[PDB]
Amino acid sequence: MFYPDPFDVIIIGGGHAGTEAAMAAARMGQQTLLLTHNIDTLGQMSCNPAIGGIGKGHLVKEVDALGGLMAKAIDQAGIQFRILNASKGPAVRATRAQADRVLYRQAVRTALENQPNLMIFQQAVEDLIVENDRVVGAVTQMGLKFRAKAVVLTVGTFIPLSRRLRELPLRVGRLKTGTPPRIDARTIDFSVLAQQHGDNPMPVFSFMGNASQHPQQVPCYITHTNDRNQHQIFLEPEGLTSNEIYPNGISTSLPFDVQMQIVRSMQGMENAKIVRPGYAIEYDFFDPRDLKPTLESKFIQGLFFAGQINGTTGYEEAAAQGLLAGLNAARLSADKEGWAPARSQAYLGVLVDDLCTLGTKEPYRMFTSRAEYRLMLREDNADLRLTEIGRELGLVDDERWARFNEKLENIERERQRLKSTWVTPSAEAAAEVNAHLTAPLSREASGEDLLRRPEMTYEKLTTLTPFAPALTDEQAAEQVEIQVKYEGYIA
Amino acid sequence: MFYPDPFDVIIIGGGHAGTEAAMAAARMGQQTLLLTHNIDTLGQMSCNPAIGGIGKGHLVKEVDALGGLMAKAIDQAGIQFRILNASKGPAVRATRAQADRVLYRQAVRTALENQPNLMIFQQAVEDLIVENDRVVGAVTQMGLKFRAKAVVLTVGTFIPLSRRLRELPLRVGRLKTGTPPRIDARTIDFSVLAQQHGDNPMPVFSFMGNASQHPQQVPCYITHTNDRNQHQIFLEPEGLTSNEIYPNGISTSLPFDVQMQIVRSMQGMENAKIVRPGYAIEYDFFDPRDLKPTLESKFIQGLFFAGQINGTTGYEEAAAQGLLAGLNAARLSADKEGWAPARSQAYLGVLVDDLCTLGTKEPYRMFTSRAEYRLMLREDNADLRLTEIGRELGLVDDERWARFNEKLENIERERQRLKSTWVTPSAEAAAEVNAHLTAPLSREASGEDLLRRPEMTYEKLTTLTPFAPALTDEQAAEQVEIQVKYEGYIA
Repeated sequence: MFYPDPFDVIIIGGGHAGTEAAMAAARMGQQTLLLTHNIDTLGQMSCNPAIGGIGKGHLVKEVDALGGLMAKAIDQAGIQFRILNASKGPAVRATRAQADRVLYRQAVRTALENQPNLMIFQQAVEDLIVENDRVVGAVTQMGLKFRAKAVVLTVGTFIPLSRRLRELPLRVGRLKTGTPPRIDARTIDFSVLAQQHGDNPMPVFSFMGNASQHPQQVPCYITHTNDRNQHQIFLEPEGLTSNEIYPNGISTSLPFDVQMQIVRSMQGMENAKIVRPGYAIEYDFFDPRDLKPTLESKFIQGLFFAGQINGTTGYEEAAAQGLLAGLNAARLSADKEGWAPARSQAYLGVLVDDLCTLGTKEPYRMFTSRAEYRLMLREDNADLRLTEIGRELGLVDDERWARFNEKLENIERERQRLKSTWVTPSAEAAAEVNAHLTAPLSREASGEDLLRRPEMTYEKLTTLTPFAPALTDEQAAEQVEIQVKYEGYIA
Repeated sequence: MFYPDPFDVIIIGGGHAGTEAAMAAARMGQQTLLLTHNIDTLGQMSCNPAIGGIGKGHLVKEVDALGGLMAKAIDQAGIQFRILNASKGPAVRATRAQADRVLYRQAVRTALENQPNLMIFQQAVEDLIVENDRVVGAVTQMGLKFRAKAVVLTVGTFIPLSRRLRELPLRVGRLKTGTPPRIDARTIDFSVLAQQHGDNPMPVFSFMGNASQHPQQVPCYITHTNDRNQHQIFLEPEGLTSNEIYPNGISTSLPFDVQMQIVRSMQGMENAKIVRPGYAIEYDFFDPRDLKPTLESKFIQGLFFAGQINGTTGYEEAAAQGLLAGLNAARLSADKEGWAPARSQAYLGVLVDDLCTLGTKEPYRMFTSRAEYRLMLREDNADLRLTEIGRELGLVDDERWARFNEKLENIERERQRLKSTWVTPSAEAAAEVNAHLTAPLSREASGEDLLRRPEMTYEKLTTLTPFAPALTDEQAAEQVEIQVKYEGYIA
């Protein structure tokens, strides 16, 4: 039994990568069907309830800059927000946030349910359907068939689907992956534990969006065995209306036997009780070397792979692949050719190149070879290098495309204004200038020229009388400040 | 592998009956373990997103009056609240409400997670563990064993568990049960459809709780094929943050083939798309005639059955059994004897007697044989006949037990006050009295005596000058009014 309407794009699984690949093809214009196991569990986080951190944050920001969901999603869902290495410089900072599981689930389901051009249907799968080497739709478990011009596969594979794939010279793999126990926050003594709060002012994951979006903030809690430099295990709350604690740090692979000791032998957690047991699922995947730069199979035409089937664990890594697969699966149906960001452009750049060639994600320490690329690929400038390319190809609406150009203006203007507004050995303004400047002034310099001074911050500089009102576009301000201050390096 | 702490009461499944049987044993005092498949899906409503209606409402109110969750739960979750037959008299009224699926889920999970003496653990089951005929705990799928003094089984059975039960002369059964499709509210035209709102002032399911608890109200929508007395199919919203529509009325058992026609051939729903397909699951159960009045198996001692395993479909029917099984499983561990309400006391009364003897739920038209019992077992007086018996045995806390006696006072007092406050052929107050009284007054009568008049309402009566301020306990007022007015019948 076929199905009434034909689809351009089918997405199978829709987990983390799927969801993103869906929202992708949809806002592209194209008419997309998301098929899934279960729609009550979209945006479920099975591992760590968190978005961000080293390298992860980079990949997120990038997705948002191409208009995906995750950033917005976490902005709605994050009960704790942190910039890693606020201490150090722009190239080295990384945003990470704690997630209220349920609120994230809420947020992810909604945006999808209300996505123009995407239709969503709650069924398993049996196999897919190929015009001998060029795929044309898929067949659900219940026997219902949907036709399409392009497909995207994610979670689900591991039987008729399975055997079909092995009928090809696809290198199969193996993955050990599992999660810690989970603890009844009611049976934990928190008073005896230290606590971790969030940076303040709150960071904000989307280039769009802001702090008013975030729900109520909450702290994590530090604990360890029984500061002599011990091994600290972070206790994260699963959400605002949960009593479950994800104990970050304690071992994934473990019998329940020990599982209850390793947790009870911890400060405050003497008589803790353990609500979900920990475990490990090994699942096999396929080797990504059999995938075009655009994540289209080198074997079957029209098929794109993203997420678990590529051996990556990690929401952010899935999310990124999703988007990419999505937008190309989209471009295939429009009978145009797919896109693949080059290593110099983004993390998603390397992530896919890596996977295509290497067949795997190389560690983050290695994503940027020199020092310029570490600065030029920082997280807080994805929009400026990515957004437009996305706009140029459908991803990125008007709301965002207007916000982009707004701030693209404010940077252009301010820079130019600061290049032009000079203050001389006493323009008799030099009195209050030297109050916050290290070495005495004179050489007769423009705002730009003494912004480049290590003592000077755009925010402070501008409180000074000759340098006009500051910009009230704080995103742009930061980009202006670091543009003069650290593209002094690229000079 | 055994488990550290011993339990008094284990609950298996915890679905609708389970959940109630859990909250039950917990607040009883006893130390309870809820085991389940999945804790992300507690209080999931698989069928109609609704609580209440004919007979159902009766069973709910009763549960709440014994201190269970459902009433409170729906009070937090109901987007539409209605009293069926507001038109007619007290004995015939029934409350029904529409549920925001997710908010109900939220509400049910929370109360449990924060229930003293109940501990909850997310694991399947393999079998249970019996001291040859007297059960002493159960064994989870992962091999972990928990010991207990009493157990309660619900959803889950249908393999080692299954074979064990058939090793007994247990009459097995069969059940055809399924649900309609489910429709993308975005692809439905509502403008062309009429709409159904809720009674106003809003009813309120708990004897505790009130209208401020209820979330935002929303309407259902009426539609039919293509008012010549047609067969009307109600379109219910699944929730406030969902796009899914449960089409009440359209056939459960059906191929997807027809499924898309029967729905599209409807007003406003021409090009409707169908988000979850409909289906039917047949599952076998056991015959309830092998169960004591207290839902303890006549075979294996300590085991109690409630819900699906008894062949009942219906949340409210499960909920009621749960409570009952719960409180007795509780009483077994305290080495006291279990309780079973008699037919004259409550619906739960008949429901269990029926199931024990008949082996099934007889239709509601038959729950009350005469006419007095229909009035004496109305829904809006469960507390007065049930609550105390529950208090007397652990169910029912102080908060509720104080509210009970508060209103038990206000009825006692007011009645007595109205019996005592007489107004005579002109106490020169008789002027404005006859303004709203049908036949001219005089005979010299007490408030009670002219409340018994069909034209007179407690609310109106009391606006009259000799009859003091009304009672500001509206629950009590209603009970006072109907006590004089309809226990004129029982006289």
